[PDB]
Amino acid sequence: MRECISIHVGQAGVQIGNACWELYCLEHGIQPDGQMPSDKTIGGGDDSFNTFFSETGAGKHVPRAVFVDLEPTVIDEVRTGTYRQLFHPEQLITGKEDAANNYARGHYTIGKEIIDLVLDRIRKLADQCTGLQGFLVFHSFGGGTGSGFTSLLMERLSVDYGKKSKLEFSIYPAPQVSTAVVEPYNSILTTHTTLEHSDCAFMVDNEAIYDICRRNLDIERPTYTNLNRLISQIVSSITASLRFDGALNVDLTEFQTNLVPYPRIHFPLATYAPVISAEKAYHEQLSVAEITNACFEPANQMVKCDPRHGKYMACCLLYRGDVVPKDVNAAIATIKTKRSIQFVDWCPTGFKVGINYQPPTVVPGGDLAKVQRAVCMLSNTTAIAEAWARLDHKFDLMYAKRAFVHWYVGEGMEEGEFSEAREDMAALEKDYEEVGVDSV
Amino acid sequence: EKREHEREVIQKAIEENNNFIKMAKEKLAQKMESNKENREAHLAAMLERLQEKDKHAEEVRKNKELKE
Amino acid sequence: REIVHIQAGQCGNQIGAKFWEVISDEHGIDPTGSYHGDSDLQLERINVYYNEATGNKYVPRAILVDLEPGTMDSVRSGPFGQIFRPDNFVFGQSGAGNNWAKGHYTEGAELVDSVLDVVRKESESCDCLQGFQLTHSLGGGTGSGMGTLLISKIREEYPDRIMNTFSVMPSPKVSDTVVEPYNATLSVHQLVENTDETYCIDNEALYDICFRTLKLTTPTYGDLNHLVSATMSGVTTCLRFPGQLNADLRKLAVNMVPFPRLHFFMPGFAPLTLTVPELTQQMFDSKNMMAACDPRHGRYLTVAAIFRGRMSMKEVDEQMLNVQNKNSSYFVEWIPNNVKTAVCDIPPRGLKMSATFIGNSTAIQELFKRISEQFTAMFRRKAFLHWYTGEGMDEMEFTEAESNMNDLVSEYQQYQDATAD
Ligand SMILES: Nc1nc2c(ncn2[C@@H]2O[C@H](COP(=O)(O)OP(=O)(O)OP(=O)(O)O)[C@@H](O)[C@H]2O)c(=O)[nH]1
Ligand SMILES: Nc1nc2c(ncn2[C@@H]2O[C@H](COP(=O)(O)OP(=O)(O)O)[C@@H](O)[C@H]2O)c(=O)[nH]1
Ligand SMILES: [Ca+2]
Ligand SMILES: [Ca+2]
Ligand SMILES: [Cl-]
Ligand SMILES: [Mg+2]
Repeated sequence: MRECISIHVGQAGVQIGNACWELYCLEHGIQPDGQMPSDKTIGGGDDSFNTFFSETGAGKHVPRAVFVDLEPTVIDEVRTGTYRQLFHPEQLITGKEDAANNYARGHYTIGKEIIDLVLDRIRKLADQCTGLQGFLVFHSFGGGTGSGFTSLLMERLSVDYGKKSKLEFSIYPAPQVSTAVVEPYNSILTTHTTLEHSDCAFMVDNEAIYDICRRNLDIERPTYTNLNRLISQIVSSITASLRFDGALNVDLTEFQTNLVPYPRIHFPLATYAPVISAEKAYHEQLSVAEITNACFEPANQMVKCDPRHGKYMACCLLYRGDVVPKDVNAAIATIKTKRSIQFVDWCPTGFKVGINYQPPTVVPGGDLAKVQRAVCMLSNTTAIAEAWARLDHKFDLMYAKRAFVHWYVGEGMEEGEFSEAREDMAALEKDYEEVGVDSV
Repeated sequence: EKREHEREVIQKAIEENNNFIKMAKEKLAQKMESNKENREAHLAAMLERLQEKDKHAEEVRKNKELKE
Repeated sequence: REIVHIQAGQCGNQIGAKFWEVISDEHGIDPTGSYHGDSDLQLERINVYYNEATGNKYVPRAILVDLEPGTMDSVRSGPFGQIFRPDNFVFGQSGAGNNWAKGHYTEGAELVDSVLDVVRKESESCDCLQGFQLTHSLGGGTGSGMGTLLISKIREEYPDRIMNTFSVMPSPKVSDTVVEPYNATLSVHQLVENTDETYCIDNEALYDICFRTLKLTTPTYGDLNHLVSATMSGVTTCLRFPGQLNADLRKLAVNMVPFPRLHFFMPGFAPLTLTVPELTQQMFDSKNMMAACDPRHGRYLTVAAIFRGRMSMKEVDEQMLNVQNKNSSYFVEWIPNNVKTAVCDIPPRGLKMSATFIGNSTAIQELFKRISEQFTAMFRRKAFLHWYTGEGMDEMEFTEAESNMNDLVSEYQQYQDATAD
């Protein structure tokens, strides 16, 4: 009851899934072979962690997850890696030829050859659920599979499961680690096509993660591994309410009610604290007040933008670890009297707080220090439209000359899809302006 | 009258969900069909140009043959 | 995944043999096809260029084509000559007499079907063929004419695969054969329409590098092909080793070709025979380009840079940002983030660090202008035309090839002049 199915699409989605499921296993005491000694109900149960893991009669705890990629080299490392025993082979789906950083190949040319199989395996997972709550879809904006196949899958999922909830974790492109010039094209196309089919999307700016790793962890040149371990910490903070129980634990859907005022305005800004090296953490205990203050420093955001030059429509604090409401309320009181937190006039200015008591875990041999308490803030701020603005500007610069468009037309796309998607993005920027204007 | 309105509200929710599913299905079918057509058209034009090249090569060898 | 390699003509077969020697050394393959390397990184993507046969033997997925037997006999007697599949040698006897029309329409047309049989046999046993790479010269007859004919036929049978060429441009500095501007213009006419990406290996640039930079008074074809082999290993590193960026031909093309006709790349190499700033500065130096064009005479549409060796990735990133910020005028502002950088830990043979540059620059119009000037100087006096009209060709074909290449130059100029505001 209340199961969630995770779908990891493309290289970025699959590798972030790798990090997330390793972290989940560590948080729940699940061994790489799927065994969980503390689970005394064999082959089933309705424990909180069963929202994300099903159970076999042999005692294996299996992720409710599908991994999808159009080429096999990334999922092959899952098939041969540490947690290979965790998954059933049918959960790891690969093609032979990738989408070559081409939305059109991911959505149409190559994607159409594997979409039915992927939907079949997702149906096999859904049939094991007594009360499916929805899907979590991990993907990049920039990759051919991550964009086009994700858009195809989201459309097909809307068809196969109606209004059932679909959440995204979307990797926003950054030049420091980007691999394609056309990533702005792919980003705008997939955002346009997915906008109607996603109920809530958490954007992760690779540049923001990159800078957080460099600045707070003193990693000279962060790799995908560094970025993904940090991203998995944020994802775990977000899904902890679904995977653990508690008396101060507030459900993600209850946060979502506050976070989505209009169906199109469903892009929360996530901020996470603390991100600290073990050398700095040693003998430095960060308090609830310190980490809550850190939630309002832009340098800690998942997406580069300036909330101080925008307006809030929602503010959620998701604490995990040694945290009590008295300290939370004290810190929030301090922050209000000291920070640039301006709400729109049609929304209440309160902060919604949830606390999960189970402390954060870190992957052995990682860069993050083990801390006693952490917090992820989900805020609906008009500032997130800055990311759309940057992406749309790069799009406009290339499309004014029709640069690289022939690669898409050659796969069966028309220029009208480009112009229609760009107009949808312009309307989105307009929506974010309008929601921020005061009432009359 | 209240009961009638309740039935109406739930029927309207069902109708809107079903119409969402229907329009999504139809838009996806239209897009995949139009895309298949466009890509096949591009490949067909490409192969037609290559066949014109073959025809021109035939013509060239003919023109050399009647030069002897 | 799999690439099918074809080498056509004298130049094509010589530079192809050197390419296979170099990358067989890099992947730990000896002349008998046995692996004797020391790093699993050598074998991870070995299937891109090599078939695996019984006894764990590695056989190049290579097809050797010529209209005369000589160069291929010498290939078969070369150091790695026995590594090639014997049935993949397809040769005739007539020769092409440095005549594009003979290569393209008559002699080569007679030979092309037996080449296509081997191409088909190699492709059919591919798990997932990406496409083809062809080595040839544009100045001769077999490489130029029959290579472009082969490109058209292969494209007819594999229209959704990537077609990639390493095309050697003629220069009076290297060859004296007078009909080379005709052969090269006729070849460029075909390449513009039927290839997806073309590395312009300019013999002018190779000569100038060997003479001015390497202090070789009398450079030989060996000296030129040393540069060619180093450049080819550089530009295929991302295809041959595990990596994130430009790891296959289609992703490379998507990153490099903003407009279908503008797919002619200027390669560069450093060092020409130590620190990361020095490597970067030299790799952007005109004197390091394998096409005789000054990039500072045009603007970069797209660039790919490949660093090989053990070095600081932070320093590589810093230096690439440095060159871009300090030379921004030379990068088109309407293609954001048009420079992509890959790093491979495995350096080439004999070097601790190296850098390979692949630029799509509008300055390539200097190469095409040179060829067009030499073409027109002969065509306006109709010199040596009977060699071509005697094979059935029409003068209109020369006029059209000239027009098409002039159009290509004007298109590079249009996008060099294009502005964002
Ligand atoms: N944070 C993070 N970003 C990644 C990771 N892998 C790739 N990316 C980003 O995703 C974008 C590239 O998309 P990919 O996921 O690699 O492409 P794809 O989904 O495999 O689609 P194809 O074109 O078919 O290969 C770039 O912006 C990368 O920076 C990862 O492991 N972590
Ligand atoms: N860099 C390099 N250029 C060559 C080589 N051989 C020929 N070329 C050039 O290629 C042109 C002639 O082409 P060639 O391949 O010999 O004629 P074909 O055998 O009939 O195709 C001339 O411009 C030569 O200078 C070589 O081995 N290396
Ligand atoms: Ca149980
Ligand atoms: Ca010759
Ligand atoms: Cl960690
Ligand atoms: Mg991939």
